[PDB]
Formats: sequence, C-alpha cells, structure tokens
Amino acid sequence: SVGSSASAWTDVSTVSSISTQTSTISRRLRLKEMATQTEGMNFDDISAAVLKTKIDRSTQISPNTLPDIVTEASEKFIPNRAYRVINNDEVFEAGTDGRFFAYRVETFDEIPFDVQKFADLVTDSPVISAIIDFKTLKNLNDNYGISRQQAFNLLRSDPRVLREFINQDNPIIRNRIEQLIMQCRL
Amino acid sequence: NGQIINTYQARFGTIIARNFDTIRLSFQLMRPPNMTPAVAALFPNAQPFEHHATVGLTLRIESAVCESVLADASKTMLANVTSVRQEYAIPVGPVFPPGMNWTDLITNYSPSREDNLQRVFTVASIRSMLVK
Amino acid sequence: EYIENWNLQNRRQRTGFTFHKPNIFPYSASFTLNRSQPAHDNLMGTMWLNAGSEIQVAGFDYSCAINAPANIQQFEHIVQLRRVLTTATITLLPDAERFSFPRVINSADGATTWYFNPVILRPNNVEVEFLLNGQIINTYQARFGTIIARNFDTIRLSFQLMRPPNMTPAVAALFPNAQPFEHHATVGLTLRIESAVCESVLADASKTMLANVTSVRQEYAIPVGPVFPPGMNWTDLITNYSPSREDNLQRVFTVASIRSMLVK
Amino acid sequence: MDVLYSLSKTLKDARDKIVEGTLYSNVSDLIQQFNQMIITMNGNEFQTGGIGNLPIRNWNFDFGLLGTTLLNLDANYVETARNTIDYFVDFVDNVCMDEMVRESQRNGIAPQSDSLRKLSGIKFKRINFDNSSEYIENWNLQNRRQRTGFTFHKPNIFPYSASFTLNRSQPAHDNLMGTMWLNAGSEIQVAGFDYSCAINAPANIQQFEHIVQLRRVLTTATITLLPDAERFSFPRVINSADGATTWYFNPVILRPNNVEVEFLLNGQIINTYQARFGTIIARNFDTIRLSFQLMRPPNMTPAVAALFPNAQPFEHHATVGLTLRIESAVCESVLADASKTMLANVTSVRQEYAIPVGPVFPPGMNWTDLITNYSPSREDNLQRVFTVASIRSMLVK
Amino acid sequence: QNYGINLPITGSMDTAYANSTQEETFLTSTLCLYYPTEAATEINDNSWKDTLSQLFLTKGWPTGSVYFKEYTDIASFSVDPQLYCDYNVVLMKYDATLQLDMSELADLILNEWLCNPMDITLYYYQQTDEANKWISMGSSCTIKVCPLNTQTLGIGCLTTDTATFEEVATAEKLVITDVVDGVNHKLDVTTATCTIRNCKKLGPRENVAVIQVGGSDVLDITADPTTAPQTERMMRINWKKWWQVFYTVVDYVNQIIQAMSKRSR
Amino acid sequence: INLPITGSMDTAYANSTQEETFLTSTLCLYYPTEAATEINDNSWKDTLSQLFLTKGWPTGSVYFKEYTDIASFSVDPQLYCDYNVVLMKYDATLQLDMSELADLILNEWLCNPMDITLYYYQQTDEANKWISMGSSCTIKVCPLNTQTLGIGCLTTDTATFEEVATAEKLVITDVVDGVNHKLDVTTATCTIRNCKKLGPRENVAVIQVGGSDVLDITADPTTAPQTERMMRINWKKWWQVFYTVVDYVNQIIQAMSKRS
Ligand SMILES: *[C@@H]1O[C@H](CO)[C@@H](O)[C@H](O)[C@H]1NC(C)=O
Ligand SMILES: *[C@@H]1O[C@H](CO)[C@@H](O)[C@H](O)[C@H]1NC(C)=O
Ligand SMILES: [Ca+2]
Ligand SMILES: [Ca+2]
Ligand SMILES: [Ca+2]
Ligand SMILES: [Ca+2]
Ligand SMILES: [Ca+2]
Ligand SMILES: [Ca+2]
Repeated sequence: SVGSSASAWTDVSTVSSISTQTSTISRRLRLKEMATQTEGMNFDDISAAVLKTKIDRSTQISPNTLPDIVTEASEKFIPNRAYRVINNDEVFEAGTDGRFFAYRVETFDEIPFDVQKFADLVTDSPVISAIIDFKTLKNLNDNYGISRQQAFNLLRSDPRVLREFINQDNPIIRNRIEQLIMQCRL
Repeated sequence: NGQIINTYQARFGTIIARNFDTIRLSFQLMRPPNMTPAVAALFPNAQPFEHHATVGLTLRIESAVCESVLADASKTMLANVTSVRQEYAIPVGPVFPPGMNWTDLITNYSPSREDNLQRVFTVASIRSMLVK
Repeated sequence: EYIENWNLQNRRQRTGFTFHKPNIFPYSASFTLNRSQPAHDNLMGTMWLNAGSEIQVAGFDYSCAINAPANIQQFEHIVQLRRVLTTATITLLPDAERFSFPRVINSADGATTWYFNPVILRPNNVEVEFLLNGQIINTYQARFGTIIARNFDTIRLSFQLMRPPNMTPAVAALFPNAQPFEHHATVGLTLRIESAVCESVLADASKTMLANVTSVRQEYAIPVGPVFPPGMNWTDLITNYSPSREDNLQRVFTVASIRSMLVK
Repeated sequence: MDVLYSLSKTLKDARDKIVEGTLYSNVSDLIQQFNQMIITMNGNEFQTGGIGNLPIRNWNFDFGLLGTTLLNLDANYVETARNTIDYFVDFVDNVCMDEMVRESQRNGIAPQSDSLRKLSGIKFKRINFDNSSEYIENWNLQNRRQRTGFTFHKPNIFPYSASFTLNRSQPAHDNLMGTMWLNAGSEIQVAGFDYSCAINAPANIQQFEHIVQLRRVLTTATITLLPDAERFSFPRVINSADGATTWYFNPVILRPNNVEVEFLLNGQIINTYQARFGTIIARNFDTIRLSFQLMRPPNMTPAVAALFPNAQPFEHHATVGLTLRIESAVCESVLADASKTMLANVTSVRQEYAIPVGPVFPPGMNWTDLITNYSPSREDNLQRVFTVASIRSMLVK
Repeated sequence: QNYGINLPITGSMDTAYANSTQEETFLTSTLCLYYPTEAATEINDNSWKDTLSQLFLTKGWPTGSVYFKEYTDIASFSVDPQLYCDYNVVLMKYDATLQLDMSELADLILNEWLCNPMDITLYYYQQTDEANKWISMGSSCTIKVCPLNTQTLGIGCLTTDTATFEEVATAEKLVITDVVDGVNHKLDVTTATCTIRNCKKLGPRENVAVIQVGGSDVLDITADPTTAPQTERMMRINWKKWWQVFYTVVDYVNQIIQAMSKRSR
Repeated sequence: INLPITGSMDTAYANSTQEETFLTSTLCLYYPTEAATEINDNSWKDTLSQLFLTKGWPTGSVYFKEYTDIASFSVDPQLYCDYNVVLMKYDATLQLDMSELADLILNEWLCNPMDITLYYYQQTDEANKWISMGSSCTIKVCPLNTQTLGIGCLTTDTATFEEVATAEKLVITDVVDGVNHKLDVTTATCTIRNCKKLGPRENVAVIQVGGSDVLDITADPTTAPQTERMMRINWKKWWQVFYTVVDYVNQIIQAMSKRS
C-alpha cells in the first residue's frame, strides 16, 4: 500500500506515480457505492435511472436482451468517474483517469495532494461522488458565486441544491450533467 | 505552476485570464452520425481517406499585464535597441544572442537576460522621449 | 550571509549563497531505451541516477557496437537545472558504480522485467558541456578529476562506446557477432558538484536550516499550505521551484538560521 | 595585499553594520576607519586592466567623510555611505580580477597588477583594520616566517591517476597478478588482483603494496580506511600497457589479511596501523604505504572451490581492495578543497576574460597537472591568487 | 499507434511490479506441439490429445487453445516448415546421423530470417556480412558452387563444366549454406525439386522452443565455429517412454512459456 | 613477463593490428585425408589460398598439412607456424586419444627425458605427467614404498605390474604424486618423457568436426572446462567446413595470439 495501512483497498497492482496510484485506488471505489459507504447522489443511482428511462422509452428492448443489458449498462456507464473525501475542511478528490485535486471547503483553492493521507481517509471515512467535480465547482464559485451552505451541499452532492441549480438553469451544472448522460450512452 | 486558475467550456469570443503561466486547450473530433450523400462520399469506412477531418482553434492574447518586460505591437523600444546595435555594429555579447532575435531571446528568458533587457528598454524609452 | 542576501534582494544587487554538496538535483532513477524488444535481449540505452549533488549515468549497448557505423555508439545525457549555479567545483570520473553490476529492472509499463549484466569500458570522445541559456560556456574533452564551471543552467554529457578493435581471447569470447549477448558493454560517468554558488537558496550537506524547518513543522503538526508540499520533501519542492516557493523558502531559511544562532 | 583585505573587510562591515536606525556607538570605529580610508585614497588615480578582455578602467577618488554628529543613523546617511561603498566595492573587485590573472616566476609573492604595487606603498598603510581571515593570517605569517597552516575539508591533494601495474603478464592476459588504483581528489581506491588466488605462491599468500608520495606534507589528518574498493570489483575490459590490445577482468572480492598502513615523513615511519579499519589519524605524513595480502582460503566450500582451480583458465580472479578517504587535514601550504570556492573563482575569471597561458600555470589551470608538479613558484602564485580570491569573495559572491 | 518507427522509450525504477500475466496469456493465446509419429505409435491410443487438453485445462490453457500437429520425420518437417501459432513447442528426436540436419532445422526455426529469392541462371551472387546465408528447401537438393575472381573467371572450377564445381550438399532436404563473404559465386542447383533463397539472419524468434528428447545438446545455431552457444529455448530431456515426456512438458509448460515470449514482428 | 609493467586507463585504443598481422604472420591448417578423399580435387589448396587472399592473408602465408589419422598425428606432432588450426574428427573409440592430443597441443609442456633402466621417477605437483609417444607403447608401473619395495608388485617380476597403457601411440600418464614408481616400457618403439604443464599454447585452435564437446583437457575431474580455442561443428560435407573456416578465420585468429 501507499502507506499507514493496507486493509484491502490500498493495493497498487497497476505519467506521474501519484496519478497512477490514485487511479488504481479510485477504480476500487466503484464498489463503495454498492456497500452503503456513500453519502450523496451515488453515481450508480444515475446510471440505473438512465437505464430505466431508456428501457422504458425504447421499442427494441426484448425480455431476452434486457438480460446482459442490465450488466453492460452497469459495467460501461461512466467508465471514467471521480470520487472525493472530506477531512477537517480539507477535500481530497481523485479519479480513475489519473487526476487528483486537493482543496479547501469554503474558499475553493487548490493545495498539494497528500497521498498517505487521502488513502487512510478514503479507506474508512465516507466517500462522495464527483458529479460537481472541482473544475466545474471552481468555474461555478467564480462565475455564479455560491454560498457556504450551497457549497457544502454541492460537496456532499445533495439533490436539493443540485435540482435548485438545474431549475435555475446553471449551464456549468447542466453541461456536466449532459456530459454524464453522453457518457452513460452505453 | 500546474495549479488551475481559469477554465472555459464551450465559450467563444472574448474571454479573460486573471493569472496564468500555462495554457491547456482540449477539443474533440466527433464523427457526424447523420450524414448526407456528399459528406458520406468523403468519410467512408475504408483506408484511402482522400479528405482528412480537422478541428481547429485560434487564440490571440490581445492585452496582458506582466511583472516582467516584453515586446508589443505598439511600443518601439526593442526596435530602437536592435536598430542601435545593428547600426553601430556591436559585437555579440555574453548574454543576448546575435541580432537579438526575439525568438531565441524569449525561449530562454533567464533573470540576467530579463534584467539587462529591462535596462536597455528603459534607456530606449528615455531616448525615444527625445528623438523618435 | 542569509540576512545580507535578504538586504541585497530588498535593495536589488547580485546576491550569492555558497554551498557544499548542494541538493539541486531531485531524485531521479530512470532508464531510456533507444532500441527495445519484447524479450529485452538486444538493447541500447542510457540509465541515470541524479540525486542531491551527484549524477551517475551509464550508456549500455548489448551488442558492443558491432552493427553500428565505425564500431561506435553515441550516448548523450542532458540535465537542466532549476536554478543557475556559478563557480562550481566538480569531480568528474569514469566507470559509474551503481550501474556496473548485475541488475533486474522492470519495463516502462512495469509489466515484465529484464536483466542487465554489465561489462564496464571507458568513454571515448567524451565531451562535457556546461551551458547557459542554450549557449555553451564551459567545455571539457577527456579531462577527468577536478574541473570548474563558472556559469551554467544546463549540463550535456556526451560520450561514446567504442568496440575495442584488438581483443584478447577472454574478451573476444564475450562480444560475439550473434544475438545471445550474455555480457553487455557499458560506459559510465560520475559527476559530483562539491562546491557551488547560487543566486537563490537551496539545501546542502553542511547546514541545518531545512532540517530545523521540517522538524518544527512535523513536531507542531502544521497542515499543508498553498505553497509547500506535504512534509516539505526536497524532490517535490525543487522540481517546482516557482518564485512564490523560492520566496517562502528564503524567508523560512533565513528565520531558521536566526533561530539556530541561539537554539541549535 | 593586507590593505586590500582591509578595504574588503571594512566595506563588508559597512554594508552590514551601517543600516537605517542603528546606533553610532556600534559603528564609531568603522566610521573613523572609513573616513581614514577616504583621507588616504583621495588624491590618487588608479588604473585597472590591460590583459585579455579586462576593460581598462580608471579610478578617481574624491569623496566626503561621514559625519560624527548623529546618535542614530538615518537614510540621508545610509544612502551616502552606500553610494560611497559601491564604487570601492567594484574597484576592489576589478583589482582582484586584474590580480588573479597575472603570474611570474621572478618574485611571485611580489604584487602584480601595478595598482596593487601602488596600494602596497607606505602611505596606504593607514588603511589596515584587521587581518583576521585564515588566508591573510597565513600570508602575514609567511612574510614574518612562522609555522603556518590551513584547515582543509576533503582536500584535493591527489592528482587524478587511474592506472594499473602488472607484476606477471602474458600476451594473452590469462594468468595475471598486479595492482590497480584510482587516486583522485581526497580518495585512494586500490585493488590487488591475482588470477590464480595464490595457488602456486609461497604459503598461499600474494603480497601487494601501494606507495603514494604527496607533494606537500599534511598534519592532523582524519582518514577513513575501509576494505573492498567498489570501483575495481565489477567486470572490466581494460587496455594494455601500450594501447595495443585489451584484456578482461572478472573480479571476486576477498578480504585483505595482514593489512598494514604506514604514514611516513621523509622515509621515517610516523604512524602504523595493523588491521584497524574505520576512522584513523595521521599526525604528520608525506608518504603513505598500504600493504596487504591475498590469502587463499584453505578451507573452502564447493561453490567457491569451483572458482579457483589449479590450472590456467581462471574465469574468476581473486581481488583484495582498500578505500582510503581523507576527510579533513591541516597543511602548511595552500591546496584546493570541496568546501571553498577560491580555485573556481580564479579559473572562472580566467575562462571569462580569456587570459593566455602564462609561463607557470598549466593550460586552463587543471588541478591535476598543477599539483603533479607543485613547484614553489606555482605555490607562491597560487597562494597569492587564492588570497585575493578570498578577498573578492568577501564582497561579491 | 505509430508503425515502422523506432522511438526512445522512458520509464523509472520506483515503479512497482504488476501482477502475473499468466492465467490470462494462456486464455488469450494458443499453443502448438510438434511431436514425431513414433510418439503416437508407442502410445497406441487415439484419445491422448483430448487427454492432454483436459490436463492443460488444469494448468490454465483452455480446450480450444492447444493443438498437436504431427510430423513424420525431422527432414520432412524441415521441408518448408510453417510454424504459425502464438507459442510453438517442438519435440526433436536425437540421431547422430541427423546432427547437422537437426541443427539446420533449429537455426531455421529458432531464428527469424529475411528472405529474398534467387535466379541462378541469370546472376552471380555474393554474401555481404556473416548473416546473409543461402537456405534451400525441397525434396532433394544437390548444390554446387564455383567462386569467381576479379574478372569473373573461375577459381579451381570451370564456369562451363558443371562437374568441376565444389559440391557442398548431396541430396538433402534442407541446406543452410554459408560461403566465403566477399566473392561472387555461381551455383548449380536441382531447381526442379529444390528452391533456394538468399536470407539474412535477423534477431532470434522467441515464439518457438526446441526440446531434444534424447542425447546430449549438440545444436550449433551460430554458423561460426567460435561461439557455439546455447539459449534458453533449447531444452533437453532423457527418455525411455513418451507419456512421461508429455506429462513433463505439461507439468513444466509454465517454465517453457516463461522461457519464451511472443514475437516482435 | 615477470617485470613491473605500468600503464593507464585514459589512453586511447589504437587502430586494428589486423590486416597487418595477417601480412606479417602465417597460418597452417591440419586436415584429415578423408577431406581430400571426399573432395577428389587437386587445386583445392590454391583455391583456398585465392579465397584467403580476400580475407587479407597473402599468398605465401597459408599452408596445408595433411595427416592420415589422429594417431599418426599424435606421433610426435610438429606444429611450427605463427597460427595453427587443426580439424579433428570425432570418434568415441578415439575419445581418450584425441583428448590426450588436445591436452598435448593446446598446452605448453617442459619435457625432460627419462631413463627407466637406471632411475626411478616420481611426480611432485599436479602438473607433472609422463607423456609417451611412438608406434605402440606398452607401459606398466609398480609403485614403491619407503624402503624401495613394491606395493602389490615385485621389483623383479614384471608380470605383477599394473598395465596403464596397451598399444597406444600417444599416452599421457598421471600417477599418485609423492611415490616412486618403477616402469617397464617398449623403449625400442616408444619414448617417454617427464613433462611439466605450463600455461596454455595460444597458437593452436582445435575444431571438433563432429559430435558434442567431450574433451577433458584437465586431468583433475573437477574443472571439465571448454576454452576459447576449442570449437565444435556439425558436418555432412568438407567443402562447407573449409568455407566456414575461411569465412570465420578472423574470429579464430582473435581467439589465438601470436606465439612469437
Ligand atoms: C495478483 O497476483 C496474485 C498471484 O497470482 C493473484 O492471486 C491476485 O488475484 C492478483 N491480483 C488481482 C487483482 O487479480
Ligand atoms: C586510425 O584510423 C583512422 C580512421 O581510418 C585514421 O584517421 C587514423 O589516422 C588511423 N591511425 C593509425 C595510427 O593508423
Ligand atoms: Ca541438411
Ligand atoms: Ca557468410
Ligand atoms: Ca573443382
Ligand atoms: Ca592415446
Ligand atoms: Ca599427478
Ligand atoms: Ca600387481
């Protein structure tokens, strides 16, 4: 493991080395979703919802082919995704595509990423989905500048504030969400 | 310094950048799913490929503000300096390249070069305030 | 020295910090193969360890330059310093040590491994060029030992592996005309910057400033800030030596020297 | 020269002590010395340069003294002192640069760079403030002859020699016995190799001796003596004596038995160490004699007995190594080091201003060929240029 | 995805070792044994191939990945071999009277050759380096060579009288000919029955593995007499039956596939 | 050379002595009569010389010396050339004989004579051996004790001796080193010499035309070595062997070194 424990998660089986370790560790966090180890919108929920929407608005969907489509969807929806962990006003993000951003809660401002802490946190502490990932989060905090409560709830990926923005027609969230759909194409 | 400052997604026209040392442009080429006969004649599934698909981007820095000195399209300090040197046949020094080619002088903009360049630009402005 | 250079910077003037075995090279231990194969049986490449004040580089050819023109194989190692140095005293020797014994290394992607059984030869046509802004400043042809470099941000070590034209039986039985190649010819170079002078601040093997800083931070459990990396690791702090980091580093080194003047 | 060091030291102490807000009680002496320096300089016109690319500068001194009326120092005083100090600083720097580039066999100690011959006069004696540094102290001691000494950390007293010596050789290079050595800077790495592992030699022993003869005596040297020299312990393809052919060398390292180090001084033994590794001391020595033995292991295992057969093929060659580093030392003469920059300052000035090769120093001032023949003229010129280099460094780093 | 270009690669040493690509390369590859008819004869069975496949299935190799391709004799196999799999194993019987033949077979399959054709009746050919050999396959090759001098006259041979030539091969199924490099030769060959090709030896083939089932290791891959090497994919067994040999191959297949590596080309 | 040679490591490697040593040296092949027989040509020597003239060897430098059999060659071999190559047919029946031939030519021996009817001889070290040459050697030995009496033999009755050799043209005998032996030999037909084995002869190159490497040069059964100048080939014709030798002569001559 990277350090300070090897429970099972911190297994680097295999650009920078931090990126590689974070990708290898984040491709396991896909299983945290189906463990009740989440707090927010729980990305597989969106995947399942899109699946339901499509299999209900489609015509060619047969009872013989819905099997292995409920599997191909679950397996090939959002292949490149990102997760985050919060610990005492320090937020550590990570993604399977090899990106990693460390920042603060109130005033979004990047910070050096601390492996051997992000790992010991993502092991036990609840992990959250990156639907509102740091890039769009900072674009939003700059252009559409946001309150402390809304920022905390975007960190936690809360449906209330998410749908509030989506009804206020915030394009910095609408574009990310449409990206998620077009990544849930199949 | 690898830290992100500004991001712009699907915006065009006039944009702003409050502080930056690095630019990262990322675009895509997306095959048209629906294709008329003429375009389908250019994009087949076979290797000949007589028409190569492109995706472009222009980006011009119309204005900026820099802690260090540079050249512009408005100020003639570099021109005064280089003209003086070329006129009076100055040998090549230990710092600036031959002819003060701005490409080779900006590609390596070490602090000694920056200091000497600020110095010569300042005296060139002082001189152009009298004889342009 | 530190407060004098502080005052000089405030009243801009040519500063200087004198260093003994400065830690200007971040730890980099890596290879580069200009002729590769899946089985890794006929290779040509260069390996390097750049750490602290030392550079140990070694160009290896497995075929001893048999198929190459003139029975010669070129090797070049370019090093780019993050801060200029002056009046550097350098110790340059051949036959790098840490890359001169058997080894098992991984590939680039880390999947498989390859073997490396070296046989050390001498660099011929060696040329060490200390450059500054791409223009060459100091040049050394086949000079080994104590040399000087007066101003340089770049190093170019260009050597060659020359197949011995005249060979005894015991050595001719090692470099055959066929692929097996159970002995791999190498050409090495050690280069240690013993003394140096720098416009900016670095770490050394002589002073305790960085140690004092890091110890204070580790003791009082300082969170990570927007400038310094976690634990203030010199590798990640020299690899990106941006002006803000340089300023904060000068500041904390100055006050650490101040504190060491009283409580060492 | 003493006055040059005084100039440098008082300009340093003026850039340091004279700042805004300080207290005249702390700088009264420095200020009287500055004013005396001025009083003595004013009225003289100096010239610097005239060799290589050194620009021919003319210095004219007419300043005004520093008042003694204030109690605390203000910016209207600091600024005048700074404008008075920068000029003297670049003057001293150009003088040191004009002095590091001149040589002579005839009276090398005598000042060159005639501006310095002028500052050596008697009217400039009023400028002496304190000759405290080690180099200037040793200079004054040599003038008033006395037991001098410089303290060096990792001194560069060995010229680069990477060479072998074969006491048993054949055109095929298949049963050899000899000693190889790399003597460089402050280290000696020696390795005695026998291809036979002393199977035919008397009592299964083979003697090796390495003698080093330093060109300048040392004193109170701290040394680290380790076995198993690293750089003569891996496969090698070495050349022949004449550069005709090449031979192979596949070492297998054994330990030196009956190891014996002798530090001597003009053939008289001084220090002797028997089987002591690690940190050792040498109080005074001009010669080193390392002597070790390759001893065939009588009781052997199969895996090793299969390496040292009783016939000629000998695909594994027994070796016995020794590393010897001089960590610190004390020397009556001036050398180069790993901590100090004076040699680099000198060589950099010369490489910059394109000084032709003089009658004394080798081309490019290569320390190997400079210490290989350390003639007293070379030693005098080297002490002079290193002293003025230290002086220059006390002002402009 | 560049092709036909050789680019510098780069890596590091603080990178960790990845997982065992075995138990996946087996599933995503193919294996081909080449046994002699004496094996099947001694065995006297017709389900032994399916038996070995069911055994391999316990080692990881699936059913439709392993293949057994029979060859009646060393020389018949040598006549125009075509080894097209992802891992090839060859079980070679030892025979003193076939030593050079089964050395030439090894030098042909273990190594990778870049071959151009030859028109004897028109041109006079020469070798440039120590790798440009002449390999001739067919039913019965009878080769004769006359080296020529500066003025294209013969040297101890007559360009007209074919009988004056120096016969180097007498009724052989596979010949690998290395001659003096730097002179122009003129050949006589039974082209009706044998095809000869000027082939330059490239680096080795890592896809095939020879296994001498019987006597001592004699294979001299390198035509030059000084080296006489032995590689990792040149194995040896001692035999009195064949079931034991195939059991051994099966049990130590992973060692064999470790000794082998897929082809660069 | 037992003198204190000295050199360096910065010296540059000089140009190749090859293409000058070839002109200022000579080569001598030693082939079997079976080769000339299978060839059935008369100008093959001139052919090989005109071929070597490409690789650089001048005309009057290459020589060929026929020999009918390994034993008729082992009967007082006379190798006097600046480079020697010896092609050697493999025969299990001739294994010990050709290994003795190897241990005799490849190595350099200092050979004193031996008078058996007047003196009793012994070995001192592991390099002292007794080499016997002649038409047919019949050697018998009796080891003796402290008091000049035999161990399992009688100093008078030659029938009690131990028969180490039986009609061999060349023998190399090693006995227990430290005991006095009494010998009976056919001095009319075979002469025996007490030889000490010195460093190797770097002038000769053996080429085993046929089977696997069986030559055990060293009498101690622990080394079992294979030196650089001991080659192996697999053969079906002789023209191909000679062409291979020609094409790869420079490697052979790099593996041998210039006896003078
Ligand atoms: C790593 O290799 C071991 C040993 O073969 C295996 O048990 C383990 O499953 C591998 N890891 C993964 C993630 O498959
Ligand atoms: C060695 O060869 C080179 C290149 O052919 C040539 O320039 C040089 O003069 C030669 N030297 C000798 C001593 O033959
Ligand atoms: Ca054949
Ligand atoms: Ca050839
Ligand atoms: Ca003929
Ligand atoms: Ca015999
Ligand atoms: Ca004996
Ligand atoms: Ca008896």
